[PDB]
Amino acid sequence: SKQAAAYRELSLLLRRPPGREAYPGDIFYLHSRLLERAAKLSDAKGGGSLTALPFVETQAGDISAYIPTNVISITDGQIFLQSDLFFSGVRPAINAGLSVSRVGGAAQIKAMKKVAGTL
Amino acid sequence: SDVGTVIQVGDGIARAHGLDNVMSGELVEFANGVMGMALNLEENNVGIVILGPYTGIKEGDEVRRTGRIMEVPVGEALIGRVVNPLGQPVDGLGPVETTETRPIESRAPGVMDRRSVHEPLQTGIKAIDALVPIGRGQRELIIGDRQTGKTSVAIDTIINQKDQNMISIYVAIGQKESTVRTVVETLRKHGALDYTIVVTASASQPAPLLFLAPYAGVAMGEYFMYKGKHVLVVYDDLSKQAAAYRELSLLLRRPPGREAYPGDIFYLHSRLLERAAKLSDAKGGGSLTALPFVETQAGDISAYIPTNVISITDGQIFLQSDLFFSGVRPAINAGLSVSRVGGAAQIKAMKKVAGTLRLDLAAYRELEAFAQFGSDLDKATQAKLARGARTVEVLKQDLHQPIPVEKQVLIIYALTRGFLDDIPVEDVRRFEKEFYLFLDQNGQHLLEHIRTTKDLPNEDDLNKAIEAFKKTFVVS
Amino acid sequence: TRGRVIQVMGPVVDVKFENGHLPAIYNALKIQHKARNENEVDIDLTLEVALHLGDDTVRTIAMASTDGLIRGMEVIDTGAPISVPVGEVTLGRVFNVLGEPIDLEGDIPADARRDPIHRPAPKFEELATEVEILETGIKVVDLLAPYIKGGKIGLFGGAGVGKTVLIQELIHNIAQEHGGISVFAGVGERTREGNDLYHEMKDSGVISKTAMVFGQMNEPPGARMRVALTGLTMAEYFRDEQGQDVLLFIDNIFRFTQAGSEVSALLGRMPSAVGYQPTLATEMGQLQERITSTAKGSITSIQAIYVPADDYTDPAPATTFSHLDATTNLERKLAEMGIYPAVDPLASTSRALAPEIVGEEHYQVARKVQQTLQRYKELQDIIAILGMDELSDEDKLVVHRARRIQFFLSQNFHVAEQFTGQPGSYVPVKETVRGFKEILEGKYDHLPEDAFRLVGRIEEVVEKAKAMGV
Amino acid sequence: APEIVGEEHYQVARKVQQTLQRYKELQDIIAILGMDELSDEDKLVVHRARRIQFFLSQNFHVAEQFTGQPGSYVPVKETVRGFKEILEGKYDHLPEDAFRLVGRIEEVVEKAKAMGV
Ligand SMILES: Nc1ncnc2c1ncn2[C@@H]1O[C@H](COP(=O)(O)OP(=O)(O)OP(=O)(O)O)[C@@H](O)[C@H]1O
Ligand SMILES: [Mg+2]
Repeated sequence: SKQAAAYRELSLLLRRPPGREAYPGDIFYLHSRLLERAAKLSDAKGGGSLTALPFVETQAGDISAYIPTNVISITDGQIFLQSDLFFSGVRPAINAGLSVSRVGGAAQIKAMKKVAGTL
Repeated sequence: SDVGTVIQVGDGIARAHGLDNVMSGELVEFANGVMGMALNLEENNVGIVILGPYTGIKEGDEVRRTGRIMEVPVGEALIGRVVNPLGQPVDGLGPVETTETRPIESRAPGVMDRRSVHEPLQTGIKAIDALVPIGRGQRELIIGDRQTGKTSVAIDTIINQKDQNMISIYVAIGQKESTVRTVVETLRKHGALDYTIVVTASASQPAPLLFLAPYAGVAMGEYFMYKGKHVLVVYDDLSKQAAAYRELSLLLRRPPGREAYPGDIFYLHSRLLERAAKLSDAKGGGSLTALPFVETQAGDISAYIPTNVISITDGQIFLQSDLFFSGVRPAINAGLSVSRVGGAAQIKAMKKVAGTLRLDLAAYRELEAFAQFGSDLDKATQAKLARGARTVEVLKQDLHQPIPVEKQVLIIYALTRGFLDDIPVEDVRRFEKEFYLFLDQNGQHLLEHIRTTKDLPNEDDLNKAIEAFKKTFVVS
Repeated sequence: TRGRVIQVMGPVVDVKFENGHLPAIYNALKIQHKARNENEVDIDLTLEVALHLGDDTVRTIAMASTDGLIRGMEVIDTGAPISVPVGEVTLGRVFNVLGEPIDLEGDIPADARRDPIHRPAPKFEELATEVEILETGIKVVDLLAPYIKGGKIGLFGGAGVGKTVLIQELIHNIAQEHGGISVFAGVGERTREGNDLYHEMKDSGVISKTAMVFGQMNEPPGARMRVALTGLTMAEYFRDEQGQDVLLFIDNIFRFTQAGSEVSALLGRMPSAVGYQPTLATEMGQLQERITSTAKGSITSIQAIYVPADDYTDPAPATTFSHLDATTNLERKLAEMGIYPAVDPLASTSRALAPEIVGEEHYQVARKVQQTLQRYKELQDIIAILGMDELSDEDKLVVHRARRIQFFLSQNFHVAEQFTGQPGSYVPVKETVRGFKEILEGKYDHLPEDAFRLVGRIEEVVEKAKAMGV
Repeated sequence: APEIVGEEHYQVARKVQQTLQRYKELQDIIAILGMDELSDEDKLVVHRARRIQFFLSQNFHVAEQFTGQPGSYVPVKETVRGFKEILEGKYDHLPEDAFRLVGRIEEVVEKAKAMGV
């Protein structure tokens, strides 16, 4: 979010036309350029991997704002953390219902899959 | 040269070509005879704001500069008149014949020029004087919705300020002229006009006069403050001045901010309110008390302008809508109304007695909600509720009839001690006036002692006189 | 003088005349054009100056469609604001905003008096102290929510609950017992009301005096804006020149702000508030402030106003509502009961006489009426839940009297004579208070409740009960 | 953090926060369903939550001008001990108002004595 604020400030000083929330037109272009380098190179290339865990800050949990929407449409999953569960005594405060990951079945060891399905 | 030609005219704004030597803030008078304020200089064309009617202005008119900053004439001659924001008479009765002029952009009294408040201001309203005292030099905010009796409170205060030396300047911004005339006649009837000045700008006037009005009023008060006279200034409404400055700002093409007002709102309101202060003994002891008004839609305090003004005021008076509609006059809420400087100006006797009443009122307010829930109650709660009812009855003022402080302390002591238990609720209202008369004709010495000493007199004879009145009073 | 057109921008028009000697703001310019050849179209248009620009250009606003305007066409300036025709000659017909009658019964002669619309409000010198109450001749209005003459009245009533009947009765009474004439200016929907007013007020003859002005939604923004000011100039003529004891009426205020919604589209400038024009308060104030009492003549321009917006916190309803003096409400549920007019105890201000002057009896009666009605409302709530029969005797007597009080509110309107057949009754305010006092005092507790319907005075109630053969 | 403030302090703080959150949702439940449909343990939770939020108020020094009370300076150990005592429900009998605007729990006891409890 601070990266978006810095780019908005540096764009507005340049007199580039604003957008939805005074953000310039290049925000999604910039964040996709950044996040698309993260990958899992094939066996031929060498088998390296560059996994990412970006963080996004949100006021009052309004994850429907412009930047959260952009990042959630760019990412392969989200972990939704709420202060409600945090002060409820359940820590770390992870919302299981709203959290999704689209590599759920492949990125686990077989015993973890077997137990975690029933869990 | 000092003469330039106008090249644009629209909705109170005009540009001019020439005017090399013009100073920012100068007053420029057109060939029509109306004058304007030069807000902005530019490389070639000065930007002029027009105070008066702009319809007569044309392109090609020649505008001249007066040679002075914005000035409001002042003097003792103005007392008892009605004037525009700019010092021009709007009531006949010949010219003003003022002594001197004062600019509207004076610097406020800085730190170490002031002193803590020590002199009270008697509004004559039992509730305001007792529970939420106000002192000379304390800026008290009055918030309420329309049809809640605010102007009644202001007029009651101005009327009561008769014996005490208090030059009271009353300003109405954008208000309906019929109400202004009614208020002027009301003041004349009660003989409060000889020591008061009324300056007003109505809704029909252009915005520049509306935004200039309150500054001109406080500049009027400043002259009397400097000589050492105590001054009281009442604003009929600040919110409408904010709307007028919103008009002027957005017509000048300045980007808005939160809600719709520009960012200069806090500067505009704070600069106006900061000039009212209690000067120290070294300066001369002059005091300026301000009672600004703001309109809250649907009685919500959480808003831009209301909280913005609350950040400047030294206290708040909250007038409850539905309480006013129920029949309680005037309307005020115990919980939300507070005075920071209260208690340092109120006289000793009031602190001696009245202090217990506020806690009783608030506790009754909440116990009222619980009792509304509760059909069946124990005796102590019933006594508390009955006492609360009696206190609510005593706190109801009569319009345009402020009560002197000594009667207030006597009646409030009579209530607090609890002699009124026998007297029925309805009988209490008549009891109050009969007690007033009985004290006036017979019990002079107590009133004189309270007037001079400022302290409660000997309790035994005081209770004896109260009991004698209880003897004379007949229950319905 | 003469100036040529240079620019056109549709509704805002923005015709940039190039001229020798400019006309002042609000001045009127008239365009006359003929079809010289097949392509060109003849047009006759009037425009109002609103803004000066650099060099000679003067921005304007057109009151009609600008299709066919061509750069270079000559324009003539009249010399004064758009001149409404006003006076005795103009009484008794329906006008457009500019001043021509829409109905082709007759044409106003050129010799008639014509006055400019835009005039400054009356100075502070000429105003008068206002304490008096205008008499309406309607029992509920004279008992619960009297009207201060010279002040704006609000009536929040849905269409079809009696708005037309109420305003017809008001104008008929004000022309029968007073010297006042009325003026109506609508902006919304269809004027079927024209024939109802034609019937009753032409039988009365007041139609010959009421000079209605109409420009409705189909019109461009400029006319929809200036219609109310034409209506006000109609009253201004009477108050200034005639100076009769004509406490006239004008029947629309908020409709100017409903047009102001379109004036926001007329501006073409920096937005403010919720899309509204910056000058909302000033623009409305300029209209509202011209309605005053005066010492020049006994003319109070008291106006009854309907607010279609009916949303509390919106900036335009709030700004209009700040100017209102008295309020009234018409509700359909009360119309169901057959009690007409369907006005409820809601009130505002109107304390200039009672209890300010003396007004003791009137004020105490009104307070007791409202208290009894609210007590009856809560008792009615209790009755449905558990049953009336279990109520105590002293509490039952309250409902007993409340029924009579509720039913007495009905008034047999004069205008209803052509449907109901009742001749109609007019009541003085003092008579209303004096007669109703006995009802609260229980002078007629024994009389049947049904007698207390559609009668002017308490003796009429007694005689109706007698006629029922008690 | 447990190491910085000590185990007992951290546990008391977190139990207080948990109870206050539970009450923060119970108030909504009460508004929709009523105050009579709550369970016995829910009644106990609300009972202690009220006292806990009340005890957090303190008589101040500068407020002696505004209201005329002396004022108090409360050590941390007294705070944790009092909060533990109320959390364990040792003061079930005391009324809620006795916990209002007091420095130390002994002042709570004194105020309840003044109430006539
Ligand atoms: N304390 C009171 N007792 C009796 N009548 C009152 C009282 N206060 C107000 N009124 C009546 O109600 C009216 C309300 O007028 P007022 O100007 O005070 O209204 P407001 O909407 O509260 O204020 P403002 O017009 O300054 O915004 C008064 O003119 C008066 O008739
Ligand atoms: Mg007022």
